[PDB]
Formats: sequence, C-alpha cells, structure tokens
Amino acid sequence: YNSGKLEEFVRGNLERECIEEKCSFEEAREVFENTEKTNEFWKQYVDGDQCEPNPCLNGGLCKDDINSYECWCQVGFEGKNCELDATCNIKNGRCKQFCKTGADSKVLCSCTTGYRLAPDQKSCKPAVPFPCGRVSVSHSPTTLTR
Amino acid sequence: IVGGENAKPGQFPWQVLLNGKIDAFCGGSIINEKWVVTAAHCIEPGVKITVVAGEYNTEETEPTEQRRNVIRAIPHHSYNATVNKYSHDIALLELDEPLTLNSYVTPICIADKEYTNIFLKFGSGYVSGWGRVFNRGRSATILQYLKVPLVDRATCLRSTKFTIYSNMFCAGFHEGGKDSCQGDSGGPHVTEVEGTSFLTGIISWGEECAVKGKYGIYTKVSRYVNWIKEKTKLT
Repeated sequence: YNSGKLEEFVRGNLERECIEEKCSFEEAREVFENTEKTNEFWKQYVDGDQCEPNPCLNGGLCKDDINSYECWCQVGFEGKNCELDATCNIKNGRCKQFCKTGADSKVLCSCTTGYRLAPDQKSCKPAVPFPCGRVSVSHSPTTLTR
Repeated sequence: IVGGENAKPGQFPWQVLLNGKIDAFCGGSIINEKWVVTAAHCIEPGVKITVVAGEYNTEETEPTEQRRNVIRAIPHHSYNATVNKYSHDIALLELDEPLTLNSYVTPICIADKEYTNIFLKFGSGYVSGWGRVFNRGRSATILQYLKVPLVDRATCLRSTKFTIYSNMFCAGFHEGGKDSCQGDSGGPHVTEVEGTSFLTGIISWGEECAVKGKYGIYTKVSRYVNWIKEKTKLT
C-alpha cells in the first residue's frame, strides 16, 4: 500500500503489498525480479480475464493475455476454440510421428519401433537407450552442434 | 561420393562399411542389432562379407569399429532372375553376433509404406558412403556425405535410356558435379524429419558419376519397407 511509515525501506514482500488492498505493478516487479513471471502474475489479476467462462471447449486449456488469449487443445481437436476435430491431414494430426484415422473420425497417433507415445498422446519418447535414427554424439550429454 | 564433404565421426550411426572380396565394395545401413541392409547387387556368389559398423577413417583403426560376419544374405525374392539387375536391388544381411548398440552403432528408422514416401517427397535427403570421390578417380578413405534433391519422374525418365521403374527414383544435381559413385551401393539415403532420421531408398546405381544431364538413381524403400519389417523380426 505504501502508507505506513518507511515501508519502502524494507525488501518488498509481495505477499504483503499486492493482495492486501491491491498493489501496483512496480511494487510487484521489484519483488518478483523475473519479469516474464510478472507479466502473467499480472494478466490474471484484473482486467477482465479475456479467458472469461472458458471459450476453448473439448478440454482445451485457455491461456489469457493482456489483450487477447489463445487455446491449447491437447489432442484430437483443432481450431482456435478446439471445436474442429483433428483429421490426419491438417498439420500431421498434431502427432509428432504417425497418425491414422480409425474406429470413428478423430486421429490416433503412434511412433516407430523404439519410441513410445508420450502422455499427451502426440509426442514420442524413446524406450531403448539407443532409439532409431538419432545422431548420438551431438546430443550427449545435453548439447547441439552449433 | 563425388563432390561431397567429409562427415563428422558419429554423425552417421547406421552407416556401415561392407568389406568382402577386395573390401569397401558396398555400404549398408543398420536395421537393428542383428540385421543390416544393403543393395542386392553387392551379394557376390561365394564371398564372405564382414560388416564394419562404427568405421570412419579406413587408414586408421577407430576404437568404435565393430566387425561382424554375414551368415545369411536374403536378397528381395523378385530381385533379378536374369533381367534389370537394379529392380528390387535390395537385400538383408544377418550378422551372426549382435552388434553392441551405442552412440556410434544405432539403427535407422523404418517408416511404414505411407510415411516413407511422405518423407521422400519432402525434397532433400542425405546420402553417405565410402566410395569414389572422383568419377572413377579414388575411393573414400574417410566417410563422406552429400545432400541430394529428389528429382521428378518426368525429368528422370528423359535423362536415362533405361526404363526407370516404379521401384526406383532419381535424385541429384541437375548440373554436373555432385553425386554418389561406385563404392556406395547399399549405402543409405536418409531424410531426417526434425532430429529423428528415417530411411528413404537404398543407394543403387547411376550412369557414370558427377556429370551433367545425369542423376543418381536409388531404390524406393517405400516398396519393400514392409518386407524389411517382417524379415528382421526378433520376437
């Protein structure tokens, strides 16, 4: 609030300043430090979270912004509001490896021998210390040929 | 490989050197720990072949090298009875003792029929192999690689007098300069799709090397990928 008696002279504690009454952004910023992280602490706090009553359906994860907002749809759903179903031809069906329609109309991903389908149902994680087709020297330990 | 560049050690974990009568006569690509792949026209009746996984510079003994002996060579059923010796120009070599899979000994990915063609028409692919660096000038001592643009049928068919079968495809620079040459057959033709690298055709033949109007012609893996699948099953 900045109204007691010499409360700037103390290290900011945003537990205190921000959602007592309500803090400024600067108050919030010197206390946060990383100001990526401030920008979004931010867009949720007030101006009517454009993510109001979740627009993205089909389990879509709505992510609000200052002005706009978008939508992360996991799997089997396309379109800015995850209304459209994912069909194997528009952007590989969202699968990182192989996708085929089946038993209905929504996609179904897969991976080549050696890899397994990640929990998102679209990515591929190894399942053998040496999966097929990967240049190993560059990767090891956790680098890239620059 | 004519007009290519030297590859970095470990950059091609599936690139295998095939030593046999006279050595370095063909290359190959590891399908998996026990079975490698190469072109049928490398299987000379009555010779003993030794796969040289993990090899790099022929003049020196790389600690990564892992030799094996072929106990069975299964060329594609309908290879060549006495007809165009580059049709189903593909074969599987069954190593006796499994290789030790590591950073330098890693298989290539075999896509299903659909995706293999899909990755082929993406435009470019890597072709690596130990062979003639000059069109009949000298062989590759240190593993060489080159990036070769898939060349459309209409153009391919015209450049060659030879009936360019469905089983194959063209790929190479329109002008004379860069291409695979003798001592590369059976090598790989891979197309990497975001890190992971897949096999899109075995490197087969070509009228001479590095001369304009000509393109290297490779085997359409898409056709036998399934054969490979069933042929290398472990369980």
